[PDB]
Amino acid sequence: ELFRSEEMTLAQLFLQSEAAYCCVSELEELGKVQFRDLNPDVNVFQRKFVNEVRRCEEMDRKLRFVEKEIRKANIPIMDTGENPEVPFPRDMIDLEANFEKIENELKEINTNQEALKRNFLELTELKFILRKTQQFRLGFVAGVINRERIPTFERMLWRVCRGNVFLRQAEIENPLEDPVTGDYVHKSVFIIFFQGDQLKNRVKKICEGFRASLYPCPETPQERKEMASGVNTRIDDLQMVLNQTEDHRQRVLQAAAKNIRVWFIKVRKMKAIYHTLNLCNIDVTQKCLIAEVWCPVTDLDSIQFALRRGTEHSGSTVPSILNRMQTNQTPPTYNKTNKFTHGFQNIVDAYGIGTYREINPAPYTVITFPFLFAVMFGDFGHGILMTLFAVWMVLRESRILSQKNENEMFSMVFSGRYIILLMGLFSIYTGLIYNDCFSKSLNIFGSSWSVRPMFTIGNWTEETLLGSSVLQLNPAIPGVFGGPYPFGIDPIWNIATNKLTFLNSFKMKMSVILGIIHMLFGVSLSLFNHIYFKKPLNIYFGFIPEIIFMSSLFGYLVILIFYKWTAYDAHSSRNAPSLLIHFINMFLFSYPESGNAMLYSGQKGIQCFLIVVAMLCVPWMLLFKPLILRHQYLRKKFDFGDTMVHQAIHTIEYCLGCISNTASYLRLWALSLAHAQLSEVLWTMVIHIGLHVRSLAGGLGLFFIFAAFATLTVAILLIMEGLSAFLHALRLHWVEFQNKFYTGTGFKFLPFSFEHI
Amino acid sequence: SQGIQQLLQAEKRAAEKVSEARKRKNRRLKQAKEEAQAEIEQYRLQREKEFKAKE
Amino acid sequence: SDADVQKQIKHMMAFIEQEANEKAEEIDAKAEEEFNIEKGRLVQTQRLKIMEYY
Repeated sequence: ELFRSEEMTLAQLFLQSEAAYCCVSELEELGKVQFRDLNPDVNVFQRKFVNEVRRCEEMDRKLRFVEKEIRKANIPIMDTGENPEVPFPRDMIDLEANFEKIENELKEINTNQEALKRNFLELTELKFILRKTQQFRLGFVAGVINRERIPTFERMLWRVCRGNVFLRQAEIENPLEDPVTGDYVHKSVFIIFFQGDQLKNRVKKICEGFRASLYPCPETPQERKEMASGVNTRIDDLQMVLNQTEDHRQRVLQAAAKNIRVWFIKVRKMKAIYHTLNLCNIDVTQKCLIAEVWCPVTDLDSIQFALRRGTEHSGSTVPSILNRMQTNQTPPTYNKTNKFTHGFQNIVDAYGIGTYREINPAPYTVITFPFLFAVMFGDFGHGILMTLFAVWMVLRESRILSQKNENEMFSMVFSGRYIILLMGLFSIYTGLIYNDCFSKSLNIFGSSWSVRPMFTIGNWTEETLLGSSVLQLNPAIPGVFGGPYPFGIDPIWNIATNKLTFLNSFKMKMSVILGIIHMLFGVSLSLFNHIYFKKPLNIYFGFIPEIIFMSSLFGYLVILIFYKWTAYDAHSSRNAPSLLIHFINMFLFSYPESGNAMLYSGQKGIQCFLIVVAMLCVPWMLLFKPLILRHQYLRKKFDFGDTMVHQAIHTIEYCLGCISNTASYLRLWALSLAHAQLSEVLWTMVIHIGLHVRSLAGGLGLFFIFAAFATLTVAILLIMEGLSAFLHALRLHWVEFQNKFYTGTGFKFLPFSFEHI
Repeated sequence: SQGIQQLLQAEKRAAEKVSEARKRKNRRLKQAKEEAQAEIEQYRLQREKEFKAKE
Repeated sequence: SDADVQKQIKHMMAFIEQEANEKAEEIDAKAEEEFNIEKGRLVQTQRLKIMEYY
């Protein structure tokens, strides 16, 4: 059951070498199994299947090449269905020939598409060149250039052919498409006239300098007209071959896009099988194989059925049996996940991986993290905002699963959506009981506080006169006060000037109490862990003196707090004792015989008894555990020195560390005060300014002021203090909760499977 | 583990037994040039008897 | 547990030695063909010299 790390066993497998390939394939198809390496000599040229794995690595590189060429053509890959593995015989030869065929056909069809499309453009440029050039030893050239180059081009021609070049130019009837980039360019035809080859070289050098293209043309209009009829014929022939070339390209690319899915599956399954086969041990006389695997306790029979199928799918008759091993190394660690629990397990595993059969923090974390967060984040307004965000991600789930994943931030918050919802919902709950929305109350709660007529009774009645001139305090005395209260925080404590004193007394004591409770749960989880490992010594010399130490401090601290909240009241406020001072006095065996009175009868004896009993527990944790362990390992005929050092450090953390951890939970209060006062100032110097004595000015002011408030509230509180409370809630959870019981040391379960394809 | 230890012995014996079979059959293969002669003498005797019939 | 492993180990031990005996029968089938070839080559060689002489 998911409260602890799931049960497993190590097994030893006897494998016939022809069945073995199919056996590994069925085990990786089952996917519930992790292999144990028996071949310390394994390396690229020493692994038993050198050529088969090396050939599979090359086929994967060839697969990546053909996939990239199809993606460069923007053709979708098939991306659906499933297929069997390739047989053990050398059918890889035909798959390698298929990769060479597609590689050569892709290189060929790229060359043919470029050649025919380039020739089609060159003949189209030649058509425009002839159409203009038809209007006109001697020598001449004609060509095409980008129209913006013309002023520099004609100037450079007149520089090189000094002061003497006859030329003409015109823009083409449309821009022409680039054979590589597909950009459309506003080219222009030109013609240039001269005498002799010396000028031909100068005009050609300048054409090349401006990246212009020259073409051959006939010496007369009649021959240019005959050449233009040739060019029109060539363009239609080139278009026909270009259409046939596109039809052949579509056949090749679409056939590859179908085949790539099948070939990806086949190559991945082969590489996986041959890599897993290299983990087997092979002695000098050997022909068969031996291997070992870890598997879930529920599926040790399922791996034996996968082995039997691997044989039945082969010419070999050997069923490939196994045995359950006893002298085992510690098995891998795993727990099941679902949409809600997955995020809560990830935040456990990122801090550490439990030992075998160890308690899993994740089921407790499902609440505990949202709770610590909502104590840190308990504004009813932010509770709504956080809920609306998480609800939007859950409602849009089936759409967002199809969207971009390359935005890792958006992907991360979407992956958190269910845990983010629960912490947001609890922030509504804490926001309601703390009676804070945006540092304002909800008026739905009744009044414990006193209306002015209540002071008319003579007792404190000067309030009714002084309140017309100066600040005044309600004393909360009986007959004035409304008595006991059943709601959350009274609405009055948002408007009162002294509010922070009262509200901090609450958040301070609350942070202490919750921290004490979570440490008491953590040691209780330690008992369950020690019971699950069935170790008498860990319970008797560990848990028992540990919980007695803790309880002998913590129980008294909580009893004092709860006693003050019952036995004292407003009329007892003068000379009321200090809780923290009684706790420190108890810990120090040092009540001062003076000043603040004792809280109850016999308390000095009780203080002494509690701290003495706690101090008497410490030696048992320090030394008696190590000494009994020493006698056990000396009788069974382990180091006492290392055991004493480890257990000393652990005992200091289990004692004095837990005292310090009581204060560490004050992070709850600290973050809450910051969040509340950040919200308060954001109200005080934004929202307050929008209120005005005229309708138009007020409405407009409110709209812009609240839009500024929302922007700042999201950035500061919902994002940044949200991330702070998130990490601190987890800090308390990982440290001052989990360190009491979660050992967090172990291998992640990483089964060898085709489900990774 | 005693399972693979016993199998390694049978695999050694199997690799020996096939190689012993190769050696025995190679010794018989070398006899082919000796066993041929009695048939060669019968062809000589047949051509002698035919030659006498032609005489 | 271990008894069924020992049964299948005995079967695998028999199986690999049976494969070696099947390979020895393939060696026998190859060797008798090669024997008949080498016998036939020498027979035809001297038989040709005999035919030419007579």
